[PDB]
Amino acid sequence: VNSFSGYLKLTDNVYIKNADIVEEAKKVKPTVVVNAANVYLKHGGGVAGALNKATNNAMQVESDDYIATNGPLKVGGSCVLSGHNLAKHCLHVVGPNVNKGEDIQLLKSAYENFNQHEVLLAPLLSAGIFGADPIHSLRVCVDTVRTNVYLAVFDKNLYDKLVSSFL
Ligand SMILES: Cc1onc(-c2ccccc2)c1C(=O)O
Repeated sequence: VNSFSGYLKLTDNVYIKNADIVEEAKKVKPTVVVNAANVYLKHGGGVAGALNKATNNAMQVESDDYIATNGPLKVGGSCVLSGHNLAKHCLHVVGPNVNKGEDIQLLKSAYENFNQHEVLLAPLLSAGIFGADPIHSLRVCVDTVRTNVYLAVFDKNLYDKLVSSFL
C-alpha cells in the first residue's frame, strides 16, 4: 500500500490522475518525482519550470552545480538529484523535444530510466512543450515501464482524452 490517492488504474503498474504535478508532490512527498528535463537542466518552463519554481529556484541552483561538474545529459538519459521540498529525490529525465527535431524513438530510452525506481510520481515524457503526442507518450510508458508509475496530468481535457482512448 502507498500514499497515492484518486488515481485510475490503467495496467498492473501504471496509474493516472488529473492533477497538477507540483501540488501532488507537495501532498504525497513521494520517494521520486520525475522532472521533464532538458540536457542542460535549464528549468525554464513546462513541468520543469513549475517544479523549480516550487523549490524557490533551489532545483536550478543544484542543477547548475551538477552541469558544471558533469556536463550535459544525453537525450534519453537522466540523473538523480535532490527532491528538495517536493520529494526525497528528483529523477531528471530528458525525453526528446520534437520542437528541436529530436528522434522520437528516444522516448522509450527516456522511460527506461523509470525502471531503476520502484515507485515514481511522473509527467508524460516528451508531451506538452516537448511537442510529442501525449497519447503516444502514454503508450510508450505502459509498454516500457515495469515499476509502479503514478502519472499526474494537469489538463482535464487531455486527461479525459488519454483515458477514453487508452487501449
Ligand atoms: C502534458 C503537459 O503539458 N504541459 C504540462 C505541464 C504540467 C505541469 C506544469 C507545466 C506543464 C503537461 C503535463 O505534464 O500534464
